[PDB]
Amino acid sequence: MRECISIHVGQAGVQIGNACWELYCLEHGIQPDGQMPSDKTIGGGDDSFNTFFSETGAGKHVPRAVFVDLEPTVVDEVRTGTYRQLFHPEQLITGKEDAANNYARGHYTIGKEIVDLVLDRIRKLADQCTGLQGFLIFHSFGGGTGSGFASLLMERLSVDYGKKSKLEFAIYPAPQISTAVVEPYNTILTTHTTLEHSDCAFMVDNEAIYDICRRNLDIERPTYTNLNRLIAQIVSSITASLRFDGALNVDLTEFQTNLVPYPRIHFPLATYAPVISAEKAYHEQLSVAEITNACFEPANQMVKCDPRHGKYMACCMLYRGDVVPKDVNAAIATIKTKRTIQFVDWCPTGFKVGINYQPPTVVPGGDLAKVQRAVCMLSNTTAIAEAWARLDHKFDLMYAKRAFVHWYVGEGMEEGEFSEAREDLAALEKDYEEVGV
Amino acid sequence: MRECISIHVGQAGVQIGNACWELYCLEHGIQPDGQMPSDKTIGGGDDSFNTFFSETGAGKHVPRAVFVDLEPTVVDEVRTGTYRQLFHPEQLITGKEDAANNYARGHYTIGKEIVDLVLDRIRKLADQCTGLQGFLIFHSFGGGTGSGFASLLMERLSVDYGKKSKLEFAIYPAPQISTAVVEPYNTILTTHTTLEHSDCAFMVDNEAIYDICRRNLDIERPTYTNLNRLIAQIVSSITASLRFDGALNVDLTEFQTNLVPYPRIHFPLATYAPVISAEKAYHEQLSVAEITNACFEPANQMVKCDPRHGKYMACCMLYRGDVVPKDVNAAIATIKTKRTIQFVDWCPTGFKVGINYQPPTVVPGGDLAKVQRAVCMLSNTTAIAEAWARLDHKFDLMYAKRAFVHWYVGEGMEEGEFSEAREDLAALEKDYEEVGV
Amino acid sequence: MREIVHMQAGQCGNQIGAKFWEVISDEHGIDPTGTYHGDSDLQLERINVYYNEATGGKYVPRAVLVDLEPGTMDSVRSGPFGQIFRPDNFVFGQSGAGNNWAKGHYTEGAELVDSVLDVVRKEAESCDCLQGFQLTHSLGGGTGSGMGTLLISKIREEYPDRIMNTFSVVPSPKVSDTVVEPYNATLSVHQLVENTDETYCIDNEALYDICFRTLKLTTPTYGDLNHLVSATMSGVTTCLRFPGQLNADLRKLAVNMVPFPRLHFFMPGFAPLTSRGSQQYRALTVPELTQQMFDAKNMMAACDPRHGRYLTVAAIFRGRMSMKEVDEQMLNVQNKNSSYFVEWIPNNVKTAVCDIPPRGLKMSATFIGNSTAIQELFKRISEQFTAMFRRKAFLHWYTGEGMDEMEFTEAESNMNDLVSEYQQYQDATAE
Amino acid sequence: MREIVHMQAGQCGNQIGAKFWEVISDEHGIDPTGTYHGDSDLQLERINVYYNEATGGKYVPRAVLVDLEPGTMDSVRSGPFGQIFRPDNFVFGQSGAGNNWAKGHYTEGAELVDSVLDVVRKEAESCDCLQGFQLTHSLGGGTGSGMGTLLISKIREEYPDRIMNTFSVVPSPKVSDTVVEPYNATLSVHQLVENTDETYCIDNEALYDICFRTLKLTTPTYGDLNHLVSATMSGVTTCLRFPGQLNADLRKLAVNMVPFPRLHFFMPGFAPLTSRGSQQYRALTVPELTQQMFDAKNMMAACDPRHGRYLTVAAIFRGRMSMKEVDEQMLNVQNKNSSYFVEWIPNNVKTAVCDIPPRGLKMSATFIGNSTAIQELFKRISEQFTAMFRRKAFLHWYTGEGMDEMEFTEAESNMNDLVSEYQQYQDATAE
Amino acid sequence: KMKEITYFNNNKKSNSTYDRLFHVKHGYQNKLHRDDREHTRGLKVYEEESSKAVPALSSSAYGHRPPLEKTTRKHARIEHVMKGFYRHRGTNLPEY
Amino acid sequence: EEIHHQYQGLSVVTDTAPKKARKERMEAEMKQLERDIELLEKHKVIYISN
Amino acid sequence: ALNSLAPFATTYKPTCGYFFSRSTNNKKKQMGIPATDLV
Ligand SMILES: Nc1nc2c(ncn2[C@@H]2O[C@H](COP(=O)(O)OP(=O)(O)OP(=O)(O)O)[C@@H](O)[C@H]2O)c(=O)[nH]1
Ligand SMILES: Nc1nc2c(ncn2[C@@H]2O[C@H](COP(=O)(O)OP(=O)(O)OP(=O)(O)O)[C@@H](O)[C@H]2O)c(=O)[nH]1
Ligand SMILES: Nc1nc2c(ncn2[C@@H]2O[C@H](COP(=O)(O)OP(=O)(O)O)[C@@H](O)[C@H]2O)c(=O)[nH]1
Ligand SMILES: Nc1nc2c(ncn2[C@@H]2O[C@H](COP(=O)(O)OP(=O)(O)O)[C@@H](O)[C@H]2O)c(=O)[nH]1
Ligand SMILES: [Mg+2]
Ligand SMILES: [Mg+2]
Repeated sequence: MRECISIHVGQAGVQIGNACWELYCLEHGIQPDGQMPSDKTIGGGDDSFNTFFSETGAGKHVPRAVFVDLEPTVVDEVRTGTYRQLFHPEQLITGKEDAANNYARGHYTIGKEIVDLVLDRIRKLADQCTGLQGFLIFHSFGGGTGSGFASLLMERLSVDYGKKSKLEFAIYPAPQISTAVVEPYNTILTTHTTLEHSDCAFMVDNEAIYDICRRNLDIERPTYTNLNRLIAQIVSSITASLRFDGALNVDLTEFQTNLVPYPRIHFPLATYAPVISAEKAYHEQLSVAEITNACFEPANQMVKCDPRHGKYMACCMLYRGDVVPKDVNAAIATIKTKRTIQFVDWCPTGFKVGINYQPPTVVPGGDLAKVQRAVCMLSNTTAIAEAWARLDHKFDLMYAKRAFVHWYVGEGMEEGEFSEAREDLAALEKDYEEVGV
Repeated sequence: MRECISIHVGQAGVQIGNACWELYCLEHGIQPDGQMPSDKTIGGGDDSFNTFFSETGAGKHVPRAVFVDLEPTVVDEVRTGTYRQLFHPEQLITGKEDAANNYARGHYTIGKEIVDLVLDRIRKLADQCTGLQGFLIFHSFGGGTGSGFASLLMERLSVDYGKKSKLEFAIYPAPQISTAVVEPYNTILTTHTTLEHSDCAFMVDNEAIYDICRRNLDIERPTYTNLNRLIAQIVSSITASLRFDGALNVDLTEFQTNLVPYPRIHFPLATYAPVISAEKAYHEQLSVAEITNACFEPANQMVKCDPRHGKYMACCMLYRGDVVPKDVNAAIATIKTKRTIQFVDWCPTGFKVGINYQPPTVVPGGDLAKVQRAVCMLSNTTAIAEAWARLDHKFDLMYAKRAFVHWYVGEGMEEGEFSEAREDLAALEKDYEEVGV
Repeated sequence: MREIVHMQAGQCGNQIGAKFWEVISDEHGIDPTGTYHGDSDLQLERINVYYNEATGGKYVPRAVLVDLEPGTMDSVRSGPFGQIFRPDNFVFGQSGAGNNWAKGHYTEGAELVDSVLDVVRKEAESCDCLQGFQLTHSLGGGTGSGMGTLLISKIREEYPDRIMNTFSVVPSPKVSDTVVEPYNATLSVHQLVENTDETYCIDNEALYDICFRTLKLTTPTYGDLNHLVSATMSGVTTCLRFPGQLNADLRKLAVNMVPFPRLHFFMPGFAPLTSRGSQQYRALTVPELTQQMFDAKNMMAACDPRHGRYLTVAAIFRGRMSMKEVDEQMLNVQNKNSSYFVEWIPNNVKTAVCDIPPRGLKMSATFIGNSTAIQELFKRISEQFTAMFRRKAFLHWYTGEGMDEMEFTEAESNMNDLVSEYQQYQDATAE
Repeated sequence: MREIVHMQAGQCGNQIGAKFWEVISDEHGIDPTGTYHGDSDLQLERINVYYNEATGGKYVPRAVLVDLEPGTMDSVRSGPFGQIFRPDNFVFGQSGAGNNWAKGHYTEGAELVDSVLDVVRKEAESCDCLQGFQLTHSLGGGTGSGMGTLLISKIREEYPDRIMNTFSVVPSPKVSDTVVEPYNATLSVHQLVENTDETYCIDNEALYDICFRTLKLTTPTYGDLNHLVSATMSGVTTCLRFPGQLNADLRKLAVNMVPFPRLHFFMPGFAPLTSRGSQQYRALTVPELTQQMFDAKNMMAACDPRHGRYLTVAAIFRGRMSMKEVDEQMLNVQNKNSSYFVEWIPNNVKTAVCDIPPRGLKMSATFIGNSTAIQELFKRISEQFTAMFRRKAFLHWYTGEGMDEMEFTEAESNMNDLVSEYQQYQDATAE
Repeated sequence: KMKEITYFNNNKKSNSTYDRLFHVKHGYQNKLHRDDREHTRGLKVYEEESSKAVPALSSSAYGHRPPLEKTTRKHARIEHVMKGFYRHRGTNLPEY
Repeated sequence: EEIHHQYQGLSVVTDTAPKKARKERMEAEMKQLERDIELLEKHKVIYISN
Repeated sequence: ALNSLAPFATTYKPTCGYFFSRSTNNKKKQMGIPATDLV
């Protein structure tokens, strides 16, 4: 009944969803061909998967994701690989020619001649839905399909569906490391659109996940596979309260009305704990107090910023496993009485806890250990202004010599959009300063 | 016992009937030699085959088909094909030469030599029926036997029988894809005569159903065979109420008293759209509500004119198969709440539902996946004036130089027919405009 | 049951018809003796269209061999598939008169016209429906031009309802190849225009260009040229002979192609023509067939279609193919070369798919098109005609066989009127 | 699906393209005959990027070999892997331009260009995506330079929205290898820097250097040089053909490596390169690949990059690897040699990882770089051009065959404008 | 021989030019949009990349391993109100 | 296949008399072979008379 | 078959080109039929 539409835009979004649907199928028991090994005899009502999958007739569950991309490649091995049958053949919408790291090309060209088909697929999915409440736009801020077309689809979904919780999961460029050279341009241009259309946009870079894999996980060779599996674990811990019962169940409405103080500060940070490996998991007493401490550690943040320089407004604990609310109260009391973890003055009550009974599900061939306790700590801090200042400095370095502007200009997007996006993020930074003081 | 007699005139009509009688024999369990096996009968004296096949008593059944073409070909393919012993040799009538894309040859010179013979065969096959539902004419407006001789047959049938239902199925020329150059002349000459004699003209063009086969049935190199099977499925779903029972049944007067507001507004459009292939039907739950609102989009109407540019006037929705009479009304209520389509103000109630119990029958050799639900929606709509405007523009644009006129002139027809057909189509367009406003 | 009577007159017409009765004999399974040595049953349904049955299973062609001389009659009789013709349908004289339209039309060519007309009459009453007559001749000769158009006029007078077409080997723009060719061509088209309604203009250096820049073929010869002509012979009547998805006979591709009566000069073509070397390197698909059609490097008339606009176009396909692919290809080429088409008629292309291909080919094709680019040939012939007629050169061999300058002036006026109306209907705008 | 049409011009183009179509067809599994003796359907999924496959298993390429004299075409057809090419797309002239830009651009090279564009249009409309155009011409010759740049101008004029990549061999700093080479190269680059979206600038001292003292090889023949060119030529378009991790198409590389439109001259690099004796002493890992990339010796354009700064760098890794390896190595290069990088561009390195390495390599590395050190090539060529033009060197051919002195003047104008743009964007600071 | 990816194919039959050209097949399949572009559906990698012990694609690593856990069925949101209070057929009202 | 492989390796133009004759001899030989094995492949029995 | 179309053979008497051999006799053959003679 509690539907939720997942929309994977760009190569990063498609690969994140490729990990995510593997995790969802392993969690809910649906085999890669779409056929549950059991049927309606056992399992009782068997309505846990209805957030993502939809059983069709004989018993084949088809998910509620749209894999849309302008280049053919990655969605073709999605269509060809292990999950070829599980996805609907017209859900996996391909493009004709890649946007190729260009917001202008993703928003003023061939993105138009894919958007009607993807919108009609979205309407078909939502009319199949019977109580749809939220969207799961997974994409990247690197540029191209994941920025321009994702912004276009966000604008059209906002003007079509009206009020709807549109959760966004964005891949942010790290401070020292990024791939393309037009990532600053693409981030400023996509933030100008997603500032007023998204609702609780979660932000993740690659460097922090690499550091967590090297420190906690003992992975000397981390890669995009481990990155996307960790992000899949994050989103599974976010949406687990919809599908499994617990002491306190948290859905998207009370998620976003607790994590959004003002209708511009909607960029929280996601930290998972523990992200331990099995060897270090053997030598430990993994429990509520120390996983809250690991959540509030500055070394386990999944955005490359220092939360100790932050001014924490409101955070939600998402407990997953056999977690005792008394232990929750004790851990939150210790975190609140710690003094380096600084809260803002106008929100003393900034600890929204929600406990789910279902323990986390490990992926075979994975890296995370089996744990009886997990927290998806989601915090609306003020340390993201460091990221905004960094990317604004990168945009200024790009924009001083007007390098890489002629591609956008000859495509058709003008100088006014660059100026509007820069002044929009300047106003956003002054909004963080005004709310932080 | 509720017999209806089918006259297939022209090459398009003969090929369409060649698919239609294949589908009819498969539905009623009739082998191509003409006999029903003893283990493929309903038993207890079933009567759900006499609407299309009589019974010359030996165990053999012969159809009520009046296959007629002025050329020796295609009917010879019917005579030498696998459906050879099914038809009587006198039911398959051939002439000296084809009318060869000429309304004048089809209506005045060649057809006069064979019109008495085909009228005699129609008289015999009508007298053999205890009760006649009406006539099912199958032809093409492209030109030749299917245009001029079809008009001559309709004039003679209106003279002889009168007041009987005469459904015609006309292969209309598409706007951009077409075969002959005198197709506008042939359509303009036919629609002057079929206006005063028919009472329901189901018109289909080739480009729209090419798009249907490419998009929904994922055959992006289809052929006239596949078009004929889909048109056969449409006519089987419309005649499935003189046979196998169920809920509300709609017969030859039932879907005509509620489809024409005014007498010369008998030009509706058909849409059969659970057209889902085998690999795409397994990954979908084919439900009544979604097929119901799928049979309302411009991408699924099989006439190249969008229904948005025009107000709806009447809709007769013919379900088929396992359909509960609740979710039909629920889906129609949702469509009434939809603001995309627009009904006319003088028709508040504008939906007529027929429902059967027989599931659709699959032909071995077509894609046409096994579905338990079907809709054969027929809408009388003011958006059909776009095709009239297009072909009138083509007609005047060709007639400015008086090209291809001497072929009609030197055969038994004069230019006053061209002028009066121009005036009649101008009056028809004006009447559609006045009824729509 | 439609019916064609073949009439080969002149040297060129005799050789072309010999290769045509060669190329359709093995298509219908006929051996040189006359029996049916074949496999498919589809060749004995409309075999009556070209061959009538005879004593003891023998099929003989419904063809009339017409000449003022022996020679290539000896050649046709001696060559392979030559002892298949009935030895009575062999009307030939003994003068050796040639390259004189006067001697072929108002002289001894009018002596044998009664005999050949009685032969053709017996051929025609040997039929039951008689769709039409198909004549092969050369524009620019004596026997095939004069006697040919005389027979055209007599057949048009005696059966003024049936479809009758000529395959009209036209004179050559490059070089001359016969000195009195403009006179012969002028006087022949002056009779062809009012009588015929389907003239397939076939030119010689166009065929040389096809055989050399398309099939390599360093030794081209008249065998290859006549096989090129015979391919587009068979491609027009393949719909009559064999079943198809959308049939179209000669009357249909006449009415679909003639907007006004003096607008019936077509430009035939064939596809797929490929070399021996570039055969494994080529994919035999419908878009390749369509682009090889509408490329100007396939026309059998030496006039170039880029300087004019096509009036109407036919693409008779043979083989098993996809209807949507075929008519989508014609839509694509029309919308691409929309400037190379007249805009005062919409959808000026015609499809006719036959379900039987020729031997050894998956698919084949036949492009025949009424275009306004054919006026360049008539302008050249009229200019050569008035260049010779302004100084009365070679005119006494025509006036000594019973003519006058009034006929030459009438023919020149007809040429100028036909060229002027081609100009009018190529520059006539929509509105 | 992103087809790119491949083109060879001149003897340099013909030989480089012949070895390229050896290498990439060995990568995709095509035998000498043309069929598929491959290993996986991964090589077949995107095999139509380079090959217009026929019916069955024929896999001929979309390569146009063009020249003014047949020559090297007969050499290619006689050579190994030469029968794969289609006999239709061997258009050529008859005389031979040689090393005359006027003979390649205005004289009989300029009458072949109609047929050349005819073949280019045929191969372009026998597609559905048409990503771009590869040309492997010679910069500093005749038919390589003049006809190549004329073809680039025509193709950019008639399809002005496509990726245009030309590879080109650079005029040599040492030796000469051609006496009129500065004139030819200046006239080629004058028409080159308006239309080509990317030029790759391969150089014939670096090819000898990195096989003489990096690959040892004693006498290093010429096939090894052509193989070494074709290695990075294949490695650039790995994202268009093989799947894997984070990709970079041709347009992605163009938008990542071109900050301003007249800055699109890059330098190539292939960096698995171990000597034959010391192959087993090296540990082939991404840090070793990155060390071999960011090294002054390995660049195949001369232009010792310690004499300037890289504007942009792109690196295409090919193999089963980690992303943290490649991304951390690029971080290390940037943060270490930030002094030799452009300071006003943070993150001036694009990375692209495919997981299909070529034959004989577990791992592979392809370098490409827009540097502010490639102006030494253009500075030397402008200096040599001014040295010859002051004393009026070989010029009467050009002037009496159809050039003017003014054309040489705007050629030198674009020369010194381009080197001024490189110097001005090198010496500028961040603020 | 061993090459970068193993795939011990049995020489994948022969493709002789005479049989490829002059054995004419009138057997086009309508599932494609053009006859030449044949290798857009008949792609066979989905079982050989699973027969890999370690696969040749980074993207084909998501679900290569067999499942390990029992999915922990005990905590599931079993619907009892709006799926248990509604019973499909039968007004109570006995009819015997 | 052997004569086809030899014929495919000819020059781009055959302008001399031996080149023109060597093209045509191989073309005639290969098409005579084509007729021979077309007659062989079209049939299944093949009896030999004397 | 002697008149193939796809590998284009239009088989005639061995004249011209390579196969000219001062043979394949070019003397005309006897017609047999005398003439058309009503006189
Ligand atoms: N976490 C994670 N990030 C990825 C992955 N793949 C790509 N990315 C991110 O994507 C960025 C590059 O931009 P893309 O997302 O590939 O661009 P796109 O959305 O595909 O649009 P185009 O550039 O037009 O192809 C890199 O900086 C990566 O951080 C992945 O598998 N996991
Ligand atoms: N859907 C469909 N349409 C056909 C078929 N056959 C012919 N047509 C249509 O018919 C038009 C051509 O006119 P025909 O029907 O062939 O001619 P005719 O009505 O038989 O009259 P004649 O000229 O004497 O042959 C084309 O434009 C087609 O749209 C068919 O098998 N299926
Ligand atoms: N294609 C072809 N054309 C021929 C042949 N013989 C003659 N011609 C053409 O016929 C024209 C001369 O006409 P001709 O045969 O002398 O007419 P006739 O004197 O009435 O028989 C020339 O332009 C030739 O091109 C032949 O065998 N094949
Ligand atoms: N790789 C390669 N380079 C060549 C070849 N021939 C010439 N070059 C280079 O191209 C330049 C001269 O090219 P040139 O031979 O005049 O090309 P052309 O215009 O086709 O004749 C010289 O600087 C050479 O370094 C070749 O066969 N292979
Ligand atoms: Mg991408
Ligand atoms: Mg017909």
